Amino acid sequence: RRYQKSTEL
Amino acid sequence: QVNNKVLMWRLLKLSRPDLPLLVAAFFFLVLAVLGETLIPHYSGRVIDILGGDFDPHAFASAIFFMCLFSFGSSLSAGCRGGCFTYTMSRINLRIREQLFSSLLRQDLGFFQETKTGELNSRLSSDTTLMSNWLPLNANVLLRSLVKVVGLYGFMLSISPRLTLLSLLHMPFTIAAEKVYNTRHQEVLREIQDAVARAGQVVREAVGGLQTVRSFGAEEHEVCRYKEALEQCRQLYWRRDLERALYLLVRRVLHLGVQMLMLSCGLQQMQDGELTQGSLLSFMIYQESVGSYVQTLVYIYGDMLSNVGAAEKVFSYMDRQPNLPSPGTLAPTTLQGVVKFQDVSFAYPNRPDRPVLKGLTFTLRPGEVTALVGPNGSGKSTVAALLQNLYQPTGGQVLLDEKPISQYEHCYLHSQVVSVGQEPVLFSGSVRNNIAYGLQSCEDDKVMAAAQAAHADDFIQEMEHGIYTDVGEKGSQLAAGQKQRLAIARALVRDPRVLILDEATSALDVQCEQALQDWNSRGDRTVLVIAHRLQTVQRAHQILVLQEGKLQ
Amino acid sequence: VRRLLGCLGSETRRLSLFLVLVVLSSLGEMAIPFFTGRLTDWILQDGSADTFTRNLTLMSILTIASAVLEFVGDGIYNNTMGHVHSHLQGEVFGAVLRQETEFFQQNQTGNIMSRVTEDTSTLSDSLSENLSLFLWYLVRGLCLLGIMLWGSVSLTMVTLITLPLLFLLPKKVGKWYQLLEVQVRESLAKSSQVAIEALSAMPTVRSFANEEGEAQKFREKLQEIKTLNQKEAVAYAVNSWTTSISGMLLKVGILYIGGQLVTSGAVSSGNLVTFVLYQMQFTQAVEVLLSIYPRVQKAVGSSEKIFEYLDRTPRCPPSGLLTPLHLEGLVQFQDVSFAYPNRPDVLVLQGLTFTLRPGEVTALVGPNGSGKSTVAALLQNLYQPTGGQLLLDGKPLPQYEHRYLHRQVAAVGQEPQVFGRSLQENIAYGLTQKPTMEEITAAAVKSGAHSFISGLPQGYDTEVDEAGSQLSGGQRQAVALARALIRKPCVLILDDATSALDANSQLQVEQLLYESPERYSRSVLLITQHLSLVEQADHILFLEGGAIREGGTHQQLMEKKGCYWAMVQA
Ligand SMILES: Nc1ncnc2c1ncn2[C@@H]1O[C@H](COP(=O)(O)OP(=O)(O)OP(=O)(O)O)[C@@H](O)[C@H]1O
Ligand SMILES: Nc1ncnc2c1ncn2[C@@H]1O[C@H](COP(=O)(O)OP(=O)(O)OP(=O)(O)O)[C@@H](O)[C@H]1O
Repeated sequence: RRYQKSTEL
Repeated sequence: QVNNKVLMWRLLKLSRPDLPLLVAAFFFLVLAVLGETLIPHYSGRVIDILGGDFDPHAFASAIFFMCLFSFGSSLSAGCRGGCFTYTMSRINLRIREQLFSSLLRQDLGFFQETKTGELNSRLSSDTTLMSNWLPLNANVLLRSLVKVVGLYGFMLSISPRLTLLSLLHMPFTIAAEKVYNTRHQEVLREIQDAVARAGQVVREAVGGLQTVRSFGAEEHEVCRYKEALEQCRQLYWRRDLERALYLLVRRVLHLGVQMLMLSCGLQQMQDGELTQGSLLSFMIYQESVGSYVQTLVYIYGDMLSNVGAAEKVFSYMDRQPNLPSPGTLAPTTLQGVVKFQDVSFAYPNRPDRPVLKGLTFTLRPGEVTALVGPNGSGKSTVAALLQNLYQPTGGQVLLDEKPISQYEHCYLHSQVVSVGQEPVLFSGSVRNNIAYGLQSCEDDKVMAAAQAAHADDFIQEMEHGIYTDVGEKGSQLAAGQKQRLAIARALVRDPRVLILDEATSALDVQCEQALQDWNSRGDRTVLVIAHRLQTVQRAHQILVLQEGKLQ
Repeated sequence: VRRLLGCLGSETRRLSLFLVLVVLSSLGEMAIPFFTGRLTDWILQDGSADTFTRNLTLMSILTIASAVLEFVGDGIYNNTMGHVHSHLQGEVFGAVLRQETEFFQQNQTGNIMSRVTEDTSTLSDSLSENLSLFLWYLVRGLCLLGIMLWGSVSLTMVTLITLPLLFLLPKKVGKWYQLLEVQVRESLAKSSQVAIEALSAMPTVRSFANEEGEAQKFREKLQEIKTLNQKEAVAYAVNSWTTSISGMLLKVGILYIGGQLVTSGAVSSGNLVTFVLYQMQFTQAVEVLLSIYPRVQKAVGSSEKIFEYLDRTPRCPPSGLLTPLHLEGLVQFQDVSFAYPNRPDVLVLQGLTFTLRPGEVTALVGPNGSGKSTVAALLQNLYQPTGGQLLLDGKPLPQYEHRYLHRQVAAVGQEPQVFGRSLQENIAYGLTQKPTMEEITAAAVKSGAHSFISGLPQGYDTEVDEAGSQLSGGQRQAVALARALIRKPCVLILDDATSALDANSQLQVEQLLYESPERYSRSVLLITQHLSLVEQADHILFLEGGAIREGGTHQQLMEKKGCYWAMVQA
C-alpha cells in the first residue's frame, strides 16, 4: 500500500 | 455533444462576478509553474560549474537563482490555494441560494411526486460537486498541461535522441491509467447498489419487528442479511485486488524506463555528447513527467462527473411551475362572499380520477357553515381548493364575484386562513410560531391570541414566557397543545374567511365552541369540518359530502 | 478499549504471514537508493564493466521482488479483513434482533438504523484502510532508521535533533486549519437542515404566503458562513506556506553538514547520495504516520458504541425447549393483569380470566382504547404479564419453544405490514420448510384472495414494493389472512379482519368461522366491530377499562339489558 496525498487546491 | 457545450457556457456565466479573484489566482498559477520548471535546470548548472573554479560571476549567480526560484515557487503556490479556496466558497454559496429560491416557487404537485430524499441530495451534495469545476478541476488540468509541455521543452534542449525514448512508452501510461479509472468507477457504482440492498434487508426487519416476531422469522432475517453481506464482500475484495494489481504494474514499468535511460544515457555520455550536469538535469525531469500524465488523465475523468452532477441541478432549477398567472387585485371591500359553481377537481399527480363531481354551494359572511362526510370522501380537498392551492379542472371558485386566482398572493392568504388537518410546528420559538409569516406585530396581539384560543394557560408553566425555544418538528410539546397553537396562529392574523379542519381531532372542539360559537363574529365566514353530525348544530347550514357529491 | 478489540484471534496464522511479508518487502524496496550511491561512486573512480553489470542485476532483482511481495502481502490482508468485517456485521444484527420488544418502540427506528448500517460499515472500512497504512509505514520508518545508523551516525544524529523542532509549527498551524475546516462543514450542514425543513412542509408554507420569509431565513444562515470563510481561506495559505518552507529548510540543513564532511575526506561522495535519498524517504514516512494516527484514534473512539450494543442483555426470558407432537388448543387466563413496562404506573389490563376451547368462538368487543389489541399481544408471547398466570395446553408460554409456538399461534394485526418480496413467499412467510404449490393455492382459496391475485399479469410471482403501494386496504387484509392459514394454527387471533372488507372474502371469513369442517381443532379469538359475527359467537365478553365487566353467551346478555343493549339500539 501507498499513501496518496489529496490533490492540492 | 452540444448538450455539454451549453453546460460549459452556463457554468462559466455562473462565475462571471468572480473575475478579479480568478485573474489574481490565474496569475499565481503561471508564476508558480515557471518558478518550479527552472529549478532543475539550475541544479545541473551548479554541478557543471563544480568542475572548474569557484568564480563569483557564474557560481554565485546560479546559487542566487536557485533560492530566488525556490522562494518564487513556494510563495506563489501558497497564494494560489488561498485565492482558489475563497472562489469555490463564493460559488458554493451562490448556487445554493439561487437553487433554493427557484425550488420554492414550484407547484404543489411537484413536491408530492418528488421524494424528499432527492431534493436533499441536490441541495447539499450536488452543489458541492458543481463548485469543484473551475477552482479545482480546471485548475489542476491547466497547471498539469502547461507543466508537461515545459518538461518536454527542456528535454528537447538537453538531448533530442534521448527524449524520443520517453515518448515510446508514453502511450502505455495513458492507456493503463484510462483502463483502471474506467474499471474503478464501475466497481464503486456496484458498491453503492449492493450497500443499499443490504440496508433494505434491515429496513423491513427493524421497522416491522412486530410482524417478524409474530411468525418467528428472526433467524430468517439474519440469514438474508448474512447472504446480502456476502454479495458486498465479493465486490470489496474485487476492488482491492484490482487496485493492488495496478500498483505492481506501475512499479515494474517505472523501474523499466529508469534502466533504459540510465543505460543508454550513460552510453551517450561516454561519447562526449552529454555532460554530467546535463545528465542530472535530464533525470530529474523524467521522474516528474510520468507523475503529471497520470494526474492529467485522472482529473479529466473527474471533470465529466462534475458536469454530470451539475445537470441534475440545472434541470430542477429550470423546470416550469404549473401555476396560474399572479393577480394584483386587492380591494379593501372584502365582505367575504364565497361561491362554488359546479367544481370538479382531479389531482395532477393522479389524473383521470375525479374527486369532485360538480359541487355548488354559497357561504354567507355572518353565519356558520359545517361540512360532514365519511373518511376519504374529500373534505380536505375542498379546504385545499379554497386557499388557491390548486386549480379545479371544471367550474370556478368565486370570491366576492371574482375568481380566486385573481387576487394578490400575500393579500389573499392574509384574509383566507385555515388550520391544517395535521398541524406542523417549526423549529423557531413560540412567539415566532404564533406570528408565523407576519412581517410586524406587537407582543400584545400574540398574548391576546393565546387568550382567545386557550393557549395562555399553559404558556406560563414553562419559563421565559412566550420566548421559549421549540424543538425540531415540534417534538417538544403535547399533541393537544399543538392544535391550540395552530388555532391561535390563525386568529392573530385577523382573518376574513375562516376554515377549521379538526375532523379526527376531538376533545378540544367543544372547548373552542363553548367560548365562541366557532369564533363567528358576524362579518367573518366560518367553515367547520367534522365527521359526526351530532357535533355541530351551531352552523346555520349543513352540507353533507358523499363520494364527491353533496346531498 | 484495545482489550475488548482483541477479536480476529482465529486468523492469527494468516496475519503473521502478512507481518513477515511486509518486512521482507520493506528491506527489498530500499535497494534503489543504495545502488544509486554505488553507481555515483563507480563513475567517480571508474572500474570494470562487470561491477556495472553486477550492481544493475542486484537492483534488478531486489526491486522486482519487492513489488511482488507487496502484492501478495496486500491481497492476503484484504482477504482476511473482508471476513472479519462481514462476520462481525452479521453478528451485530443477530444481537439487536434478540433484544427485547420494548427496545423498538420509544427509541427511534432511525437510531437503530444508523448504528447497524453505516456506523459499523464505515467504521470498519475506515479502520481497515487506515490500519495497514500505519502498519506499512511504521516498518519502513523503522527499517530506514536501521540502515541510517549503519551508514553514518554523524548526519543521522543531526536529523533527530532538528526533527521535532521542525515538526511543531506545521502541526500547530495544522491543528488550527482543520478546526476552521470543520466549522464550515457544520454550518453548511446546519443550513441544509433549515432548508429541507421548510421544503417538506410546503402546503403549510404556501398557505401563509411565507415563501419570502423562508428565503430570508436561508440567506441569514449563508451570510454567517461568509464571515468566517474569509478567515478560513487565509488559514489555507499560511498552512501551505509553513509546510513547504519547513520541509525545504530541512533539506538544506543536512546538505551543508554533509558537504563540509565530504570535502574533508571523511566519507566518500557516494555515501552522501545514499544518505540524502534516505532522508526524504524517512521524513515522508514520519509525516504520513503523523496524519494516519488521529484517524485511527478517531475510529477506535467510535467503536465503543458498537460493542456496548452487542454486549447488552435482553430483558425477555429465553426460549423454551419443549416441542410436543400434538396440541389440543386449550388456553386459559388466571387473573392476569398486564401493565406496559414503559409506563408501569398505569395498569392497562387487570382482572382478566377466560378459557378458550377448540370448536368454539370467543369474541372480544368494546369501545376505542381500553386495551383491546393488548390482549392479542399477550397471547402470542410479545410481552410478559405482570400478574397472573398464562397457560397453553397446561403449560406456560415461555416454557414452549419459540419457533414452534408461533407456528401454532397465528394472528392478524390491526394494520398488517407487508414487505417487498415475492408474493408466493410473502404468503408462506416464516415457515421452516418451503411448502409445495398446492398449499398456497389452498390458502388463497380459504382467504378469498384468489379472485384478485389470479388476475395479476404475473400472478403468484408479482413483485410488491415497500409499504404496500400496489395493493388496496382490502387486498392487504386478504393477503394477511392467507398468511395465517397455511400453518393451520391451533389458536387463531382475528383483530380487525374486516376494517376494509365488504366483499365476498367477508363471506368466506364467516364460512371459515362458523361452518367450515376444520373448526373443531381450532380456537378463535375475534376482535371486530361488526355485530353480525358477534351474535353468532359461542362466547361474547365485554371489555371496558381494561377489565371484564359482563360475560356469558349471546342470548344470556340482552336479557340482562347490559352494555350490549347500548350500541344495538344506537
Ligand atoms: N396529496 C394527494 N395526492 C393524491 N391523492 C390525494 C391527495 N390528497 C388526497 N388525495 C385523494 O383525495 C381523496 C380524499 O381527499 P381528502 O384528503 O380531501 O379527503 P378527506 O376525506 O377530507 O380526508 P381524510 O382521509 O382525513 O378522511 C382520496 O381519493 C385520496 O386518495
Ligand atoms: N408502545 C406504547 N406505549 C404506550 N402506550 C401504548 C403503547 N402501545 C399502545 N399503547 C396504549 O395502550 C392501549 C393499547 O391499545 P388498544 O389495545 O386499546 O387498542 P385499540 O385502539 O382499542 O384498538 P383498535 O384500533 O382495534 O380499536 C392504548 O390505550 C394505547 O394508547
